[PDB]
Amino acid sequence: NFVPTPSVPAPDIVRCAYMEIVVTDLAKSREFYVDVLGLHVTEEDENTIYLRSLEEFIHHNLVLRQGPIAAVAAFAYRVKSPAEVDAAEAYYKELGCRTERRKEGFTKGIGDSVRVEDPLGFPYEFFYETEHVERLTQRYDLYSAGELVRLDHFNQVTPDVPRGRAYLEDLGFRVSEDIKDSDGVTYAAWMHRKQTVHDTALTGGNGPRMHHVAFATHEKHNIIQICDKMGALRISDRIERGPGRHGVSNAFYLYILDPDGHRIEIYTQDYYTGDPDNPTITWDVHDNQRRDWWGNPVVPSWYTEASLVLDLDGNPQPVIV
Amino acid sequence: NFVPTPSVPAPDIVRCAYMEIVVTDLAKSREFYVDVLGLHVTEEDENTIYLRSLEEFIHHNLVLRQGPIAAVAAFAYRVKSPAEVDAAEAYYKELGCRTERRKEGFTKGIGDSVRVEDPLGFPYEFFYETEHVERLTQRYDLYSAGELVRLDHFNQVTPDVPRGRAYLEDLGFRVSEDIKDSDGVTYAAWMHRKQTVHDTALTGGNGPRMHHVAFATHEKHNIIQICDKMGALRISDRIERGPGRHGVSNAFYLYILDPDGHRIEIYTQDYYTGDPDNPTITWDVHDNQRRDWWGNPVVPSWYTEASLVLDLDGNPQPVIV
Amino acid sequence: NFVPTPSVPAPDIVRCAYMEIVVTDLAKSREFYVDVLGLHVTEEDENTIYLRSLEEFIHHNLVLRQGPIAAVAAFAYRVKSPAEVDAAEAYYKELGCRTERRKEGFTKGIGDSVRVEDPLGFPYEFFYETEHVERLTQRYDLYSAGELVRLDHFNQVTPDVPRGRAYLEDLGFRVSEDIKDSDGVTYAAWMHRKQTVHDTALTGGNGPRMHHVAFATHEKHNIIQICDKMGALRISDRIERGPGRHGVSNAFYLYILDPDGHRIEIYTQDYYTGDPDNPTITWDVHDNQRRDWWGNPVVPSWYTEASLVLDLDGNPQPVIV
Amino acid sequence: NFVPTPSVPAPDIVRCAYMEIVVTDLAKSREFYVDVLGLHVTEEDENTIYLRSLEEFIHHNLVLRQGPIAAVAAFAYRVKSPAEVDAAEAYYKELGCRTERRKEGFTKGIGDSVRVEDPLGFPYEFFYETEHVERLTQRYDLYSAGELVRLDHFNQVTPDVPRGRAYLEDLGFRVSEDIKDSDGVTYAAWMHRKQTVHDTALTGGNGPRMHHVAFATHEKHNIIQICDKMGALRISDRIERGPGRHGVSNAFYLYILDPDGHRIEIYTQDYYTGDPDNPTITWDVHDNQRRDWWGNPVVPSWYTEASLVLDLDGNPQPVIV
Ligand SMILES: [Mn+2]
Ligand SMILES: [Mn+2]
Ligand SMILES: [Mn+2]
Ligand SMILES: [Mn+2]
Repeated sequence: NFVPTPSVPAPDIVRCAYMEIVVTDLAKSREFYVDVLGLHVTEEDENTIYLRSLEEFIHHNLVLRQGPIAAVAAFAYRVKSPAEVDAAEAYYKELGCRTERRKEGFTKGIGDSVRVEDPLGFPYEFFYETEHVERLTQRYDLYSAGELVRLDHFNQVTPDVPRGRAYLEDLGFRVSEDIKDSDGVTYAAWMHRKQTVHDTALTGGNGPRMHHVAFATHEKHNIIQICDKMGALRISDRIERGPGRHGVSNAFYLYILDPDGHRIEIYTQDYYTGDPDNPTITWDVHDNQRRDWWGNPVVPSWYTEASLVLDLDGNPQPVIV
Repeated sequence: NFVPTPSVPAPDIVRCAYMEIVVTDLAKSREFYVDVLGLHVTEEDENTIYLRSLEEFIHHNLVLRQGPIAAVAAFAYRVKSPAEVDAAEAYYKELGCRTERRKEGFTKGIGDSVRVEDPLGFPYEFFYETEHVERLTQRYDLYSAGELVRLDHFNQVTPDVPRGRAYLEDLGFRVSEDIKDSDGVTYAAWMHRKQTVHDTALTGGNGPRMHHVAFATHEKHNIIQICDKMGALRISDRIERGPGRHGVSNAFYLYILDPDGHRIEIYTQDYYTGDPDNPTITWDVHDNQRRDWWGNPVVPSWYTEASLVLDLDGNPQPVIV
Repeated sequence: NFVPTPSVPAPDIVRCAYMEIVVTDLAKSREFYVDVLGLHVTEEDENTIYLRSLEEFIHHNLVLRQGPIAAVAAFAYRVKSPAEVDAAEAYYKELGCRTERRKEGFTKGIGDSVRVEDPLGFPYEFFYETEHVERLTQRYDLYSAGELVRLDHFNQVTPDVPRGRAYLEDLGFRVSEDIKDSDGVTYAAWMHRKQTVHDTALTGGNGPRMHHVAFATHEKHNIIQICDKMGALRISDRIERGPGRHGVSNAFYLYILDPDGHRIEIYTQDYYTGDPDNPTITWDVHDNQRRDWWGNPVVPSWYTEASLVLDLDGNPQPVIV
Repeated sequence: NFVPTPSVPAPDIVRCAYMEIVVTDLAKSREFYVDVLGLHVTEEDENTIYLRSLEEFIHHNLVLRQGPIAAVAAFAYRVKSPAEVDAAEAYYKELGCRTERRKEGFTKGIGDSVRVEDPLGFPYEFFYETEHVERLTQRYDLYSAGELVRLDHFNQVTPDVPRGRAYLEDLGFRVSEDIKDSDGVTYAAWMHRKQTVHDTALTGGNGPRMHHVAFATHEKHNIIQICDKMGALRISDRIERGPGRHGVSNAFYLYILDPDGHRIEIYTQDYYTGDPDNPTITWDVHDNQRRDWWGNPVVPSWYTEASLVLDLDGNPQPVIV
C-alpha cells in the first residue's frame, strides 16, 4: 500500500513550473498554443517550442516537442535552492526509483536537474537554475483578450489515490480540499506547496495519466473570450467542458483540447491557502455541487480521456486499468 | 394559411413592456423574483406584485398574480401615443379577433388598454398611458451583484412559424435574424420594433405557449453572479441552460426556471438593429453554431417545456400538438 | 435669437453615422486609430483611410483625410430613406443655408448626399445610400482587448446653446438630459434620434468646434485595457480625462487625444431612451456630480480645447469667442 | 543609522493579518465599514467591532475600537507556529524594544501574542493562535457588488526608508519592487513574506504614520461598483485617489477615506512573488509611470495625510517631521 517515508528530508518544492509535452505535429500544435491561445514564445527550433505565460520570468511554462506518440514527458517543479536538487535525488534514490541527473538540464533554459520515475509512474523533474527572461506582466501592448497569465497546476490520474496522497504529503504538499466518503477514504485531493489551492491534484482512474495542465487568466471575461474566439474559428468542438464554476477549488473554469487531445484547463479565481492551519475542505463524494456549483451536465470524456506519460527512456508508461 | 392583412394601419408599437404571469404561490414566487433575482417592487398587495427592472420608468415590467393554474395572462407592448390604442383595437377587430378595451386598464399603473386574443392564440395587450415611477438607473446603493437592468423581449412557441412571421411583419416588426432551410422555409424568427435584436421571437413547437421572458444585465459578470448565488442557495437545479453564447442574436445567456416552471432568460450583449436596411442574418437549420456558439450540449427541456397562456376570460388556451 | 422653423418637414434622421476628420500626417494618425485603437480598415489609399467599428455594417464610421489643417470636415447622419435626402436639402434651403448635393457622394462608399453649412456653422451631411460591408460582430478572432464596437455620438461646442437646442429640436432630436440653471436657461443638452442617450450634444463655449466623437465598448474592462495599452506604449500623456463615470448620461468614460489633438471619447453603459415620454433628466448647473459621479478632479483642457470645423469649401469656420 | 541585526533568529512571519484602528464614533464608522463597504462582522459589542473579508477564516482582519483620538493601535502579522511568538519576543528584546506579551491576547479571538514598539515607532503584533470562523468564500448569497475578499497589506510612512528597509529585510521580508535614485538610495520599498507583491511597504515622509491598509476585490468591476455606490450615497468626496493603475505593483487601485480620515486602499490584480530569486523591479524616482501608469494627476493629500499610530500605553507616537 503505502510508499515508505524516506529517512532523508524531502526536497523543498516551491511550485509547479512547467510541463514538457510531446505532440505529433509541431506546426499544428504551434497554431493552437500560439495563434489561438496566445502563449508567448521564449524560443523555438525545428523540433521544439518553448512557451511562457504573461507573468512568468523563468524560461518557460510549456515545452512542446515533436515525437511519434502524443504524451507527457515531464511534470517539472522548481525547488528552493541548488542544494534541493541534491535532496530530491537522494530522496528518490532511497525510495528505489529510477533517477537521472543532468547538470546541464533536460530542456533548454533549465540548469542542473534531476528527473525521476516516481512511485506512481510519473516523470517528475526537480530543478532550481533557469534562465530569466523578460517578465511581460506590464506589456499591455501584447495583452490579448484571452491572455493566459500564469501556469497554476497539474492534475494526475492514478488508480490509488490514498497511496498517492500519503506519498505527496511526505513530499511536503498540503491538502487544501479533498473528496472523501463516509468511510474516510480519499477519492481525490488538491495538493499545494505554493499559496493557491493546488500545484497538483490526484484524480482516481486508470493511470498513470496526465488529466490536465492549467493556466489562469486575470478575470472571468478573459475565459469567455477564449470560447468566443474558438467559436469564430470553428473549433468549438475542442471545447470539452465549461465554462462553469467548480465547487471543489471554487475556480471559474474551462477545459479545452489541443490537437493531440491533451487537456488544458484555463481558470480564474484562486483563494489563499498559505496559513499553516489553512482549513481543509472535505467534500462528500455524493455532493453534486462538488463538480459543478451550477449543476452543469456531466461530460463523460472528462472522466475517461487523459494523456499518456513517458518513462525516462521516452517510452509510454503502461496504463493500469 | 396566412392571416389576412387588414385595410386599417397597424398600431405603432414601440417595444415590449411587461408580462403578466399567474403563479400558484405568490410568496414562493416573491422569494424568487425579489429575494433571489433582485427585481424592484413598485407596489404589491395580497394577490399581486408589480416589479420593475433597474432602468425602467414605467410602472412595471412584470406583474405576478396569484391563480389556480400557472400561465401567462398577457404580453404587453407599449404603443406610441393614445391614438394608437384605438388603432390596435380597430386592427384586431378587422382580423376578427376578440378584443376587450378597458379605459382604466387591466393592471394597476396602466391606463387605457386593449387586450386581444391574437390570431395565434396569444393574449396581447396594447397601451400607451402608464404611471411613471422613480427610474433607479443611478441608485447604485440598490445595485446588486446580479442586477437585471431592463426587460428586453418575449419568446413565443407556435406551430406555424411562417404564418406567425407574416402576421408580425404586417404589424410592423422587422426580422433581425431568422433560421431557414434550403427550401427557404422559416423555422424561427427574431422580430423587433425597438433597436435591439428583438421584442419577440417565434419558436416552432406545440402552442400557443410562452417560451421565455428575458431581462438584460449590464455585463457578463452579472449573469455569472446569478449562477453563483443560486448555487449558494442550493437551487442550482433551477438553472436550465447556460451560461452560453447563442450564435443567433449573439447574446451571452442564461435560462432559469421560476417556482412554477416559467422560464426566465437573463442575457447581455445586444447589437444595434435600427437602420432601415439592417441586414437580416439567416442561419441554416443545420448550422450547430446557431444554437450555441461554444457547442454546449443540448438541453431537452428547453425544446419541450413552455408555459400555458390564458384567453381573455382567464382560461388556458388549448395547446395544439 | 432663434433659428426659424421651416414650413417643410424636417428630414427623418435615424442616427449619427460617421465623421470625416482632416489629419496632418496620415501615417501617424493611422498608427493611432488602427494600431493603437484597433479600428477596422474598410479601405484606404494614399490620402484617405476609411474605418469602421466592430458591429457596423455601413461603409465607415470615420474617414481620415490628409490635409494642411487638422479639422472636422463633416458630421454625417443617416436618414430614413432616399426621399429624406431631398427633404434635408429642402429644409436647409428654406433656412437660407448653403447646401451642396452630390448624387455620387462626398466620401467613398456613400451615395446621394447633401452637405450643408448649418445655422450654427457646422458641416452636416445627410445620406441614405451606403455600401454594406461585412459586419464583424461575431468575428471574435479579430476582437482586441480594447475593441471599439460602435460609433455613438458627436459633441459640438457652440456659443449659444439655447439657440442650438431649439434648432435641433425642430429637426426632430429629443432631449434625454440637459443642464439648466434656476432661471431655466439651458447650459448644455444631450439630444437623440436613436434610442441611446444621444446622437449629438451641445456644450457652451467658443465655436463652432467639434468637442469629441465617441465610440462604445461592450464592457468596462475594455476601456481599462485601452488605458493600460497606452501606458505600455508610453503615450499615457494622450489620455486626457478618465476613466470616470459621468453623472449626466451615466456613461463610464475615457477621453483620449489623437495625434492632431482631436478628442475621442470611448465609453460604455447606455440606457434606453426610446419611449415617447422618456423623462428628461435636468441637472442643476451647480450639482458637482453632473460632471463626475465620483468627484474626479476637473481637467481644464477639456473645457477649452476642441477641433476646428470646415466650411463646404474646405476652409476653417472662424471661431466665435 | 542601521538597526543592529540580532543574534537570535527572526520570527517566521507568514503574512499581514489584521489592523486595530481607533475611531472616534463607532456607529459612524460601523456605517462606513459594514453598510457601505460590506465587510462581515465576526462579532461586536458597545465599544469594538471585529470585521473580516469574504475569504478570511481567522477571527478578523480589522478591529474598530472607540477612542478619543483616531489612530492605529496595532499592525498584526501571523507567524508560523506558537514557538515563533517566543522568537518574536526574544528578537525585539535583543533590539532593546519595549515588548508586552499577553498569553490571552490583546484583541478578542486572538491567542498568545506579543506586541512591540518597533525600531521605527510602529506597534507591531505577532501571534499564531486565532479562533477560526466560517470562511465565506462560497457564500455567494452574501456577495455584494463591491465585495472585499481579502486583506493584503499595510503601507507605513517613515522618515528614513533605507533604515526601515534594512530592518525589515533582517526580519525576513523580501523586496519585490523599490524606487531608487541614480545614487542607489531607496525612496520606497514594497516588501513581502507571502507570495503577493507585499505585506507592507515603506513610504518616506513624516512618521511613524499609517498610510493605508489595503483589501483586494476579485475583479476590476468590483472596485468600480464601490465608486458608483459612494456617488449614489453622496459621499464621493471621500474618494481620494483613483481609480487607477499603479506602475509600481501593477495594482488597479482605489483609495478612499473613512469617517476619521484613515485611508483604505481597495485594489485588484496581484502577481506571484514566491520564487526565491523573484526579480526585484527597481523604478527610477523620476519615472512618472511608477505612480500612475495612466498618468492620472497627482493628489496632494495622498503625500501629506496619514494616520497617527499608538505606543503600547495607548498614546500617540510623536511624529518626526
Ligand atoms: Mn484543474
Ligand atoms: Mn431569448
Ligand atoms: Mn460624449
Ligand atoms: Mn497599497
